[PDB]
Amino acid sequence: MQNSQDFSITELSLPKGGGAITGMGEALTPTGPDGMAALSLPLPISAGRGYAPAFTLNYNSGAGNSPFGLGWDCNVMTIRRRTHF
Amino acid sequence: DPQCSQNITLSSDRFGQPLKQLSVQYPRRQQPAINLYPDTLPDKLLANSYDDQQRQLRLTYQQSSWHHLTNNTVRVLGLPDSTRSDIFTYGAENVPAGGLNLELLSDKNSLIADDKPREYLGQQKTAYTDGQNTTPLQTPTRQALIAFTETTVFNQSTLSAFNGSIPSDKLSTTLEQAGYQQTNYLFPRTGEDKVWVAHHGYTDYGTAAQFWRPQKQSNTQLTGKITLIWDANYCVVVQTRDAAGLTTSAKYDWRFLTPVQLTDINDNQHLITLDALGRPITLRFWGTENGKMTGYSSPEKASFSPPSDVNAAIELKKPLPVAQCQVYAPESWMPVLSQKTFNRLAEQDWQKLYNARIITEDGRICTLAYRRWVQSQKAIPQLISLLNNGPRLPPHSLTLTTDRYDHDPEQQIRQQVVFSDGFGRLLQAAARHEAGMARQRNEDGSLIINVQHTENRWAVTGRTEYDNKGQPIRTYQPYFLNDWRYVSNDSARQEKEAYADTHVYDPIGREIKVITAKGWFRRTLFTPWFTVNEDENDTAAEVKKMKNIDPKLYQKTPTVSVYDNRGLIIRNIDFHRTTANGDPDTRITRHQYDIHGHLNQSIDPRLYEAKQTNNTIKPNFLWQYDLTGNPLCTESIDAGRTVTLNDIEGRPLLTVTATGVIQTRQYETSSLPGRLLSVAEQTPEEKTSRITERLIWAGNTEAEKDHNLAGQCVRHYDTAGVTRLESLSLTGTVLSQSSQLLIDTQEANWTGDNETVWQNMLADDIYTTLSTFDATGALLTQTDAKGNIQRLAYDVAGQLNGSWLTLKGQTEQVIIKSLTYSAAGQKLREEHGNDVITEYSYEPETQRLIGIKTRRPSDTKVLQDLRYEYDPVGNVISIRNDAEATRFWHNQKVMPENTYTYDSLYQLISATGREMANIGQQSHQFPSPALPSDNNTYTNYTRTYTYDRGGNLTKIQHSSPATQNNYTTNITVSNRSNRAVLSTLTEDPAQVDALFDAGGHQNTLISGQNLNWNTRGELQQVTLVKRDKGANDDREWYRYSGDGRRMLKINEQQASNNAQTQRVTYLPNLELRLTQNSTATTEDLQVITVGEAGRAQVRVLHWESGKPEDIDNNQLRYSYDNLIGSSQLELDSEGQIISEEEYYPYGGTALWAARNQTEASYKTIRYSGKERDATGLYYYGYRYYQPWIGRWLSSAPAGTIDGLNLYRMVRNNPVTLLDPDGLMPTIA
Amino acid sequence: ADWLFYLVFDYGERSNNLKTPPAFSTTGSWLCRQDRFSRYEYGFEIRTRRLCRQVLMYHHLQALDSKITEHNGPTLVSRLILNYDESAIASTLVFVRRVGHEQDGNVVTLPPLELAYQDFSPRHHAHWQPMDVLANFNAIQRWQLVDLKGEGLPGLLYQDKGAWWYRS
Amino acid sequence: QGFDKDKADLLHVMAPYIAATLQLSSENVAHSVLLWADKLQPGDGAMT
Repeated sequence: MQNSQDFSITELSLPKGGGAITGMGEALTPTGPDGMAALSLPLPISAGRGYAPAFTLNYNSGAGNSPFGLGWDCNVMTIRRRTHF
Repeated sequence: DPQCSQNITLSSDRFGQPLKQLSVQYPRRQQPAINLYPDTLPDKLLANSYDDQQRQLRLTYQQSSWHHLTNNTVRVLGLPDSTRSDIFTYGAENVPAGGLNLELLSDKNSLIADDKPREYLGQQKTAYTDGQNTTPLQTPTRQALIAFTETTVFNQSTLSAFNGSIPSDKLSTTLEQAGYQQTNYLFPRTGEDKVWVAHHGYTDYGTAAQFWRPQKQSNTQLTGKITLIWDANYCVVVQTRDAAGLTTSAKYDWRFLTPVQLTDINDNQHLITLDALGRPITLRFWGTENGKMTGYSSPEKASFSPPSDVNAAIELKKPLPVAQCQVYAPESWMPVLSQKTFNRLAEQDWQKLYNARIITEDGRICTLAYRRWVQSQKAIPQLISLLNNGPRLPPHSLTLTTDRYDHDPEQQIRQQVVFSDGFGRLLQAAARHEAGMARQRNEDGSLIINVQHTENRWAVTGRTEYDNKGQPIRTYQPYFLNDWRYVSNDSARQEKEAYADTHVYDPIGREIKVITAKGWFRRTLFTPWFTVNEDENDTAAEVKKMKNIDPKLYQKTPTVSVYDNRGLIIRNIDFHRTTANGDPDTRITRHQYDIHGHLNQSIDPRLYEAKQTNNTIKPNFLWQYDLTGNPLCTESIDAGRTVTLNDIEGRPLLTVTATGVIQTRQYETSSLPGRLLSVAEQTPEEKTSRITERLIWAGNTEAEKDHNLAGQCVRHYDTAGVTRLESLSLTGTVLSQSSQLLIDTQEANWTGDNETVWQNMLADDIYTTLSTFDATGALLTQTDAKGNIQRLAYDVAGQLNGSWLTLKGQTEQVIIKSLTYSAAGQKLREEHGNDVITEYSYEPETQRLIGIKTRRPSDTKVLQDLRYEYDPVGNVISIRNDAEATRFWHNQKVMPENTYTYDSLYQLISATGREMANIGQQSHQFPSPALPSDNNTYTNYTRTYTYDRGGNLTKIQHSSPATQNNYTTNITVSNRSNRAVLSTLTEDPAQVDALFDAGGHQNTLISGQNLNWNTRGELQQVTLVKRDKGANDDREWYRYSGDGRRMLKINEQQASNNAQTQRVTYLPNLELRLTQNSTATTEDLQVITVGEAGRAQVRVLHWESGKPEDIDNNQLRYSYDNLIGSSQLELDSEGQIISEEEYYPYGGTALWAARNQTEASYKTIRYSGKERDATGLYYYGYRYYQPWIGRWLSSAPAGTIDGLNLYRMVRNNPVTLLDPDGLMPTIA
Repeated sequence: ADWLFYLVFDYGERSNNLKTPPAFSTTGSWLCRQDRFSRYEYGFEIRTRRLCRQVLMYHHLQALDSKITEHNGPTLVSRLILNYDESAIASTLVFVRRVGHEQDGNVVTLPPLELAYQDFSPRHHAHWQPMDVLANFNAIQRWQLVDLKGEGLPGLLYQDKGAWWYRS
Repeated sequence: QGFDKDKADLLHVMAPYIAATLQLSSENVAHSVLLWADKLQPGDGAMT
């Protein structure tokens, strides 16, 4: 629609049920130049007010160990000292 | 010949934003010496694939800016401020060697350098607010609250699209009234003026003490604002309000933050129940209809516990106080442990299996853990049985939807099961139907093709196989199964009778080859410039292993779409022959696009060649658009030139038609929602715009809520009368509607504001219809305008399963005793109240009719028995009637079939059939039926049809050697337009346009009879007999509703001793026919119409006065319609024949006989479900059709027809096609 | 009391049984993993001795809804069950299930995501292969296995007197 | 057919046409190319 925006809240309409079964997905990633296998899984985090933390469990081959098991990561943003050298 | 394009960033900001960008569409290479094409293509294809529009270099230049609110404490980057988009066009010769790149473009003399032809396309600006002011801020706040968006709609040059037709001052004033404002360019150049813009998407924001939520919103400043009432935590909107005072609200399920209990603007509640994890489980709704509460019981009254197990959920009883109850079984794919297997493992082995994670904590078998134990030779054999004696079903869900409400004694439950894969795509769906034959599902999911009678039948449909990319590769045709459980795929594939198609995809994901159940296939070839599309006839030669049209006719006759370098279709070439061994011609439709990519013009190939010869010839169509693509003007050689202006809300304010009638629309003001209040118009001849329509809208009072009318149009005053809405259902449909028509001498000019006056414009015969609906919304009871009641019943699947009619003052008549439907839901069997059984046969591989049989079971007498033979596409090549000839045939028992021949464009070339030996010449004048006592015979005939390069039928050659009928119909076709008439009006093509008005409406029907079109393009009056200034003209005239329905037809004869007036009023479910002689009523007949015309409609003739002495009252007329809805066989209440009629392909009558003349006089629906008028003209909704010509009486409005010839009758294939209301909807 | 939504990570301090939802506020210790490990790249030992057993979401229904009493605390709305195939050598994630709980204690489950990893099984796979290709590769002569020129696999480098020889 | 050489300088007239059919000659290059050939007479007779 011309002369219309998508930031408009117009309905309180109820959702419909049935349809295809979804449940949980698997973000098996089509990685490129790194050649690594990777998979992301979502967490059941409610949007709440529309601002909510973003989390996923990331599987990354060769990542190392973790609180979520070998090869998995918590995906928490941090600042860290560089230990590389 | 590759296509090529390039996006170049010319400049960017310090924060990486694209300040300047260029999109380059490179021109096509010229013709190469070597083509490198597969040469499976028709000849003269590549030559006709090149066009000047493909050789253009298109440089779309976009300039923009942003705001960056940066400081030591704030960092908001990339907030849009503005953009401008210009386009340059250069020739192929201007492409630099090596193509374009940034270094060349940055050059001071580059193609996008200044002092170059920058054609403006448009610009936008974002206005920011602070939630306090209304005035746009110079810079945004940290919050980036957007006030509104500014879009340029008109350049000054685009106002030339008005083609004058408005004063210069009137136009600037009108644009301001419409909300357009004049402003400057955001990225101005030296040398330009202001442009017109629209402001939209307005938001008023709340504050920082709240979350900065929008509080009020509107599309434009010309309308009101909706108010968002936020909850305590500003998380969800709880209540909404609007300008009319109409509000809605909802309660939320705080576990999910989703609405569950909703209040409509009417006193109508909707409630859903959610489970853990948030899936809808149940739905109820309740509230009022007519001052009292009905619907489903609220949950505190009607307790309900949704079922768990899917089979348990199917085997339910009627009184379930719920709609759409869901049962989910996503777990069904997993193997589970039965109690026998577990109880054996329950001693020691289950523990090892449990620790191995084979046996889950919920007693299921883990897929991978099980496989690991099989691989490691640890698996316990007892578990093998759980993978085989209980085949898994794909994850699925069951819907249980009732027809009626909680208190109703009958509540059928529609049982719908859907299955899906693990990618979330449906595999199939099935629904419960009534008992009958069905395929069997074996214990292992194997499909048994051998059908058996059963109580439990599901119609399996949409069964689809996929390739793990979501590209369905196989569709199975629908069928009935004696189960609901999913049928195994490996089994179905080997049945073969379990018919299915095949979709072959390329690496892009496009379908290349589609093979149907019959082995016939479509094939598409793609090249960078054109797409070649072959149908099943085009490919027929390759699927040989001659009962149809010799496939040589369609060899190398693909449809080819030729594109420009912007991806737009500029040419559409058809190839064609009329003979199998001919040399196909090249019929090319041409299109051109403007700088915005909108279709600017289109040219018919007949007119194209004429146009090259004579450059004064116009394109068939020309369009002019505003900068956002809204057509402002359209001109059609077959429909005239119109100009339209809409306001900033998108609603039309002003339009002028081809004939110069200017129509304007009065809408509500900004304190109101902005709904239409009135339509007024004036012709060039008058000064005052007359109000032809007036809408009284409902508000938000209790009386309105009580009848579910809040916010509805409740009184619609239009051109024929006034329609009143008295009540709506809880489901949103009409329960009560009534109307009055205008006095014959009264024009619609609903002036003033006092309905007292408006009532005096009306006749006092007020018609009221009433309805009852179920919870779903199916019509259960329909009371017509005079009190006759139609009662309907539906089956477990929701389809009609019977029908009855109670006449006013009488007992209930059964109209339909029984109905059966195919898996596809097609009518399969029908048993009528007159003990006539209609049976349909469908080709199961194509799911289309292959025959129709009509019989009387009491004497096993077949009255009709048709067979339809089709070519590989679906054109009917033969229609055969294997029934015995009827009693109206004087010693003639055998009826040869109807042979059809089509050209490669599927136009008829020829057709054969039977006709009355004495039918004579086809004209607008219809012959009297033969009576069986006449001892008449029928003959065979053939017609041949000749068409021009524009698809106009130019000649029809009728031949019937038995009586030596030799009738040549000559059609004179305009040499400037596709307007055409018979040679009896004019022979000179240059005089043809003179016979049509500015809008393309024919002025003369037949020579001597004039046509009065009104301002809406509707036919107001037909002169039948032109007389002197003493005697009056015989004429017929009409009144139409606001949506263009013929509401009233008046047949006025002026014969001095026979000045009969037939007043025919069209009411829902009733044709009311009042016939008066020059002094008084001779007949007063109510024709009750049960069912749709063209769908074996049953009519009842009820007389209140003047019933013929040879007709009983309450006479029933059962129509048996053909493939496209034409009425061929008419039976009485005992199934005896009343009449028989055949038609020429275009609707002319070929054959007609009846039991009596009196009975014959009441048959009104004749062709393709439509009424044949007195003039021979057929009425189709928005159009009238001339069957003696094979053309429409008036052109379609531009834009409603996909092809270019606006007078063409149903693609020149009236054998298989029909066009409801005369305006075949766009495929778009 | 200050927040509407909570995302809680369970390290073994609360029940993960399908029969009942866990409380927001619980007591009891968390549970150590078998695959315990340390890291030293920051100059000190950092040691991980636990892993997340489940993840669960809670809503403060009293602040969100109306008519809520007793302030029992946040109520879960959804949780993930993380089962690990745990050994001292390695602990891997093998099962992820999303479940919810009904207000009457019933449990709603979705089909779980099952994962599998390769195994190291030298006790079954120890396949001896003679090698003729390493002719004369003598540990006590001037021979070594080295990658030269950036190649990923080592070749056979022989350092003679006056020349080097190499088999890539 | 379009341009009359005595109203429009034929070199200016033809430079855009040879520009399009030759390998992207700009109008000044195409003009110069035509002029070269007119001065040269590269043919059997006074081919200009």
